[PDB]
Amino acid sequence: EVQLVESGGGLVQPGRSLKLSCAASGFTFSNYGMAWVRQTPTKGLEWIASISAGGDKTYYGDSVKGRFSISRDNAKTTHYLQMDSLRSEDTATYYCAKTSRVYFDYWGQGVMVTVSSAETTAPSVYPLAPSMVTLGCLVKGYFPEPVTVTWNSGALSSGVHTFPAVLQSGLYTLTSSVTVPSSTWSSQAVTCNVAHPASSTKVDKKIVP
Amino acid sequence: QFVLTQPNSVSTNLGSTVKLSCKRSTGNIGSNYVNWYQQHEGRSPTTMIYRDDKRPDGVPDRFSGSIDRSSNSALLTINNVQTEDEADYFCHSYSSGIVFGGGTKLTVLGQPKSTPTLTVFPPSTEELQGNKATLVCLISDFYPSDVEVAWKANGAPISQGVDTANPTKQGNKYIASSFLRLTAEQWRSRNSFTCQVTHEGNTVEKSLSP
Amino acid sequence: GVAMPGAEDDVV
Repeated sequence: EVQLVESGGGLVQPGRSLKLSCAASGFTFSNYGMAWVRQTPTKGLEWIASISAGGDKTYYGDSVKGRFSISRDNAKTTHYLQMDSLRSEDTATYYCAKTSRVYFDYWGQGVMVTVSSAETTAPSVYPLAPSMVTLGCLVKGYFPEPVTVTWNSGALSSGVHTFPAVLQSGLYTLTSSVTVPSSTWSSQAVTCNVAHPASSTKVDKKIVP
Repeated sequence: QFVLTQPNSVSTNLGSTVKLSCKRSTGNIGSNYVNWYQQHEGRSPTTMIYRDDKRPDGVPDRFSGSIDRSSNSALLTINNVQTEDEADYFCHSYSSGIVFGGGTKLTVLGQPKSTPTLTVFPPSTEELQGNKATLVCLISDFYPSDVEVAWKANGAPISQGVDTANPTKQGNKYIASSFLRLTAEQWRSRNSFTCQVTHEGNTVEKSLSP
Repeated sequence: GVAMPGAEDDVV
């Protein structure tokens, strides 16, 4: 089962460097090339670079004028994108993608890179309290995306809606909700768990009646 | 070395056939393979078609690829289109470099209309302690996806302080949210705010009161 | 067909 797991994204200042990793498994790593491709709403998918199955041949796309370089460590079965001299316009979701001669057969999960001299801002989290009952968590004023929200550490999975954020005065706000039987709310604690990876912050808020 | 041009969007109807095109600017479309990737909201791309017209096992047989040399275009045809096919579709080819089209967003109408459910929440005591107040309106379980969201204070339309998110698909239907930014005093001042949502000409509303 | 750039040494 092909797995391509990316790490290393987050918020970085202009002019600074970042190195993304793509840990591969579930296929013979050394039999296939690997590529990096980035995505934005305005510029779509842009190929950045590819490296051959034996790690000895590299190919760069013209979207970045050599500032990014691609490498691999076949013993750790991991690919890397070293991103130097970063610019505001490099903000994007970065994917690694496995090749099979003529097409990209599998893609990694993507990681967000935000290049900004604005500070990381952690959210303020507020509890929303009101037969089924809907409870919520207001995640106010964070930057950059993303945040993750779970309910009872993921033990409440059905009934959950995490709503797309709005962006205002440079900060994101979203809400997440969960619907439970009212008997659950009156006899069991319900807590939302908010994580903002780019500020390394984690907040729990118990929803009290 | 070339560009691949795709329409921005196509809107079609449940059960229809729909063709998504991918036109090569210079050089023959047939001179190297074209591939197609589906990307759902918030997710990674997956292969629909590779090597012009080959289908991974697991991709429904209602997807097919072809190459139309007279228009120098590759075509992804989806027969009997389904609402689960709503996605962005990217074409891909190569020569001396690797090229993606800009992506086509596919919208599928014709599932049974689903009127939205509203949930509203007042500001939390913790937020008011900081003198601020955010009124939350959550809009869910609706199809198709356009909504008009309006807020009232005392029955009069209020515009300032409102932020509404674009709807997104989660599961089989769409969700959206809207926020009314107030000061603690603006919330305590009036005795009613209303989130009003209009969807396919039907209007649902709920109110909040200190 | 010819391989894409970087993919020419892929085993299949």
